[PDB]
Order: sequence, then structure tokens, then C-alpha cells
Amino acid sequence: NIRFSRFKQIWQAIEKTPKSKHILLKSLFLKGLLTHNKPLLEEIIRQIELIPYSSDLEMLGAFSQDKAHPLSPELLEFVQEMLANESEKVLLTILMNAFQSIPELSLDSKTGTLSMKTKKALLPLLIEKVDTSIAKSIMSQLTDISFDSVLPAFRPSIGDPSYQKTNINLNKYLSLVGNKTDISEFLILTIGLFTSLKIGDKGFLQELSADYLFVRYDDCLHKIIEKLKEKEVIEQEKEVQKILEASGNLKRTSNNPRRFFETRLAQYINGLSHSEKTIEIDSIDKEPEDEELRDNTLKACNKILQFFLGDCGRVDTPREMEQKICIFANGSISGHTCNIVGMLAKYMTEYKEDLDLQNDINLFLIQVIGVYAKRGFHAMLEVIDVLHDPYVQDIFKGYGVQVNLYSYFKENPELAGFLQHAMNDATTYTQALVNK
Amino acid sequence: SEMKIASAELRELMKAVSEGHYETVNTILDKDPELVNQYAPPTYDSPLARVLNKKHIDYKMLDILVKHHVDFDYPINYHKETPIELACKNQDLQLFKYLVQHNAPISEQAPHFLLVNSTNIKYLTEDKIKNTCEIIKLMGGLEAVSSKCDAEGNRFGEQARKSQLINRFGGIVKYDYMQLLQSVYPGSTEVLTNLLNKIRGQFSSKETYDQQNLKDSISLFFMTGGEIPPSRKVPESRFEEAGIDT
Repeated sequence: NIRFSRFKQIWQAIEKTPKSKHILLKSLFLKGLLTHNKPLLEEIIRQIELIPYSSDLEMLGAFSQDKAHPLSPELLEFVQEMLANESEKVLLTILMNAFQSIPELSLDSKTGTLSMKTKKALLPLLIEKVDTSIAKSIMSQLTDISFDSVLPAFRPSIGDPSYQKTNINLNKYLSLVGNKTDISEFLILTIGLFTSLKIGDKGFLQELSADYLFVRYDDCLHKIIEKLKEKEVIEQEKEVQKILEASGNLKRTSNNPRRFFETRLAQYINGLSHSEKTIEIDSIDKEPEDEELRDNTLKACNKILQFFLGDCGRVDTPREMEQKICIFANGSISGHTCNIVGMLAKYMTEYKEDLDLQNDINLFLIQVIGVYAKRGFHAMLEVIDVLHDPYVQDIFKGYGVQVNLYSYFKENPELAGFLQHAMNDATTYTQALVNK
Repeated sequence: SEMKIASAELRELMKAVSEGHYETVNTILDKDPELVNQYAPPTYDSPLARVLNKKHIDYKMLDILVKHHVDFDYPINYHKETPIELACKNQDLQLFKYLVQHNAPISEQAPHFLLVNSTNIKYLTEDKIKNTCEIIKLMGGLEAVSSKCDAEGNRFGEQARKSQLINRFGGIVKYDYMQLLQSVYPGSTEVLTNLLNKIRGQFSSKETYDQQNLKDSISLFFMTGGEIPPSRKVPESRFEEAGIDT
């Protein structure tokens, strides 16, 4: 059909674009077909140096509204042909991007959505004319077909507009700390209160934040009573007595402040790779405090990921760190970590002579923690657990690599910004949580 | 020369380079001169990389490496970019002429790095356009440079004429970077400012249009955590096997 000839022209004009855009444009086109996003389809057609006619919008199903069967039989056959002419890696990436960029739920109706029921049906239909070996190979790898609401990553040291320093007072503390809260909400506000009021050394606040991170709430609270016993802090005696009584009136689950802290921490860790090219800073000569950490991390992560992925393992942005680490882990959350540890053994074998091996491994593992806890809850301590498992610990020990992530977060000052910015947002979060 | 694992002496040198220890760098390179050009793929960390990949290059330190015969023919960052390519990417005339005076090789694709930031409206300024003209001037001329390819068959002039701006919603605005270059290539400082404001106005209009129609259909999944705007990536020319296979 001539409409099929128009569809080939559209698809092949995508392939006349620079090779670095074929995957993006094909994924976007498949999304626009599956969601009837008329503006997106017009944008793609104009971006591949074509002209969008209303006949093209009608044929591409732009004016359709069937969110349960988005591709018409004709359009479905067109897509099946175009996907059959595709390479397996390319077809896998295109289908993964198209399905994971499409929400299942959306408050704002008329934003194209496709239920999981529909995505599960579309996936085998789209590869119906595909080579059956490639098809089942894709059905095996394409296991996560759901929407990926990619959380943003943060880097306050370069003027990130996202960062907001918490506004916790001695007054707002006492009113909220009237222990209707639990131990977590109590420790978060206390560390948030000690941070704004300068009730401790920079390494002390980092030591409290590392005790909270590793769920050493008994160790963390004990060091807080010890800090209050100081005489230069009881005034900044009557309100400090109120802080002690709260430590015996607490509740005890609904660990949303815990989940928010871990998620926010991962976004700051993953945000290390942000730069002025990935965050528009439309205002303004001093180097950021995390610049050496960022340089050392991007060096370690490039050495490690390109060791397995080749040139395709290059990492320059937070998203690429997220993407290449997930790809590398596919060569449950604790299962993905154990595979990483197993593959790192190959790296630590080839690079056992490297004087930066321990620092590179540890910097990379920090990013792995940031990648997984940024994509799901409970993942942070799950990664921490296997990394600290004695069998994994022995694998690292056999290469001269120490992985003690508690001492790393407690003692190393380059990780202080991660905890501080996470504990900052967790204080603001827990402030408004108990303020309702 | 390629050294996959930096030796203790090379790390000591690179440490002194980053810390700006002029006497230590000089004294290291006096006793062990072979350290000056040792790079470590795929990161390509090297004494040279420690000075080149900074916001503000320490040319006093760079002169020291030049005195001990540093070369500019190997990649100096994990983008596998040569020193000249990095100067073109940043449109840094100060670094670019410094390298050409020190006989740094100009790859054929090096002009195409002048365009990696041509997707960002904020880079369509007078100084950036003038700097590119001063850079294209040192590479010959607009017509001499427009012919050079980018390892994908695309020519600089065809690429500069078929440029585009990307907004934070992923929408594009086609514009002519060659014409912007041609409007000032050494009165003209008003012809460009009218061409820029024509594009600045067209970009702001399309950005408002895409805010209402594209929304985050592109940005949410395909741009979050990436470069904003996405750079115009020069096609890959230098390929390297993975360490797991070598």
C-alpha cells in the first residue's frame, strides 16, 4: 500500500538521521504510535526533515482514542514489518524505550497511557513478523515493560535549582518533636536540627548521618544524648530537657521518612555526574566541593563499565551512569548486586596491579547503590547487605579491596555532601509529615 | 604511549600536576622524562589530561609539560577527544591557538566539534560565533573547513547549514549555523545580532509551543539525567575493544 510506502519513508528517514539518534527517534515514533501523541508524531516527522500532512496523522493513528488497541490492524502490520527489519539489540532497545516511556496511570487524562494488560499484549504482537529466535530472545530479556518515571538527580554544589535548605527552628523542632513521631522521624529531625544550628562538627553530623543510614538507631541516639550533655550546647537547658523526654515517648511499618531519605540519598549520589550541561544554571568562578569526587567517580566508573561494555560503556551523565550500570548488571536487587560483585572479580583480576583499585571499586559501588535505590525502594540496604556479606567480603579481600561502606560514609569527607543533602530533604519531608 | 595501569611514578606526577606543583612536576619530568605522554585508556588520564580538562586551564603548568615534550596527538579524556578536539568542543580560542602554535594535530573531524553545543540557544552568542570564526580562520577558512567530513560522510558546511536547537521538551528549531558564521567572518556585529534575535525569538516561540503540546513526552524518559539540551555528539571515530575481551 502507498500508506505503507509513506510509513517506510518515515521509518527510513529516521535512519537517514545521525546514527546516534536512530534509537531515540524510533522509540519516540513507536511511543507516538502507541499513545496517539499527535504533537510528538508531528515533531518526529519534522525532525527527520519531512513534512507532516493530515493524511499522515490519520494513517499513524494520531486521532485515534483506543488506548487498549492503539495500533490499527494496518498500522500494526506496518510496525511489524519495520520491526522485523530491525537488529535484535536495536529492536530490544527500541521496544524497551517505547514501553518504559509510556505511563500506565495518569491523572491528566488525554496523556497517552497503556495499561500493563495492554503492554503485555502489544509486545508479542509487535514482534510477530520478527525472526522467532530474535522474538523469544526479546521476550526473555524484555521482562520489565512497565513505566519508568525516571527520578531526577541532584547536585547542589553547582547551583542546582532543586536544592532547598531546610527551615527547621529550635521552635519548630520542639513543637514537632513532641514525640508523636517514631525513632526514624526523631533521628532525622535531630540531625536536621543539629545541622542548621551547628550543634556539632562536620564529621560529627556525617557520623550521625552514617549511623542513621545503616539503621544504627541505638548507636545514633546514644551519641545524640552525649552531644547534649555538653555545656556549650544546652543553651544553643530547658528545651534540652524536652529533647530527652521525647526519647522515651516515641511510637515505633510506615517508614516513609526512611524511604524518602534512601531515595533522596540515591538521587544526590547519582547526581554527582551532573554538570552545567545537564542542569541549566542560568545564573552565576569557584570549584564545587564535590568536583574531585565527581572526577574520581567518573574515572572509576568509566574504567569499570568500559571494561565490560566496551566503548558503549562510556558514562558522562547521571542517566548514563544509571543506564550503563543496569546494562552491566545484565551480563533480585541483591541478585543484581551479586552479579556485579561476580563480574567485578574479573575487573579486580585484570586491575589487581592498579593502585586506585580499592578507591575505584568503592566509588563504583557507591554509584551502584545510587542507581538501584533511585529506581526502587528497599534497594539501598539490600545492596549494602550483599556487599557486606562475609562471602562477598572475602571475594574483595582476595583482591586487596576493602569494602566497609559504613566507615566510608562515616569517616570519608567526600561522602558528606550525600548524607547532608539527603538529611536536609528528609528533615523538610519529616517536618511537613508530622505538621499534618 | 598507552599504559593501561598508571605506575606509582605516573600517579605521583599526575598528582603534582593537578595540585599545581610547578617545581615538583618539573623535577619529576627531569629525572623520569618518559612519564610526560603516558595515558591510560579508556579514561585517557595523563599529565596532559589533568591540565586540559579544567574549567580554566593552567597554561603555566601546560608550558611545563610542553617544555618536557608533551604531545597533543592522543585522546585526553574519556570522550577519546584529542586536545584540539576538546578546544573545538569548548570553542576555546585561547586553548585552540595555543595548541596550533605548539604543533597540535588538527583531525579532519575537529571542526565538527565546534558544533556539539550548537543545540543550545545559550551558545548562540557573539563571542562564541566570533571565536568559532577565529578558530575556522586558523583551520583555513569557512570554505576550506566546510568540506571536511566527520567519519559519517557528513560535511561541516552541510552540518552547520542543517543545524538545530533543542529545548528542554525535546522539540527542535532548525537554523543555519554557517549563515551565522558567514554573517561575521572577519556593521556585521549587528547583522548577526539580528539573526540571533530572529532565532532567539523563534526558539522561545517553539519552546512555549512544545510546553503545551510535547509536555514531557520526550523529556521525562529520554532526557531526564541527560545533557540539557542534548549536545550534538560528533560521530565516534576512535574504537577500542573492551578489557573483558583483551
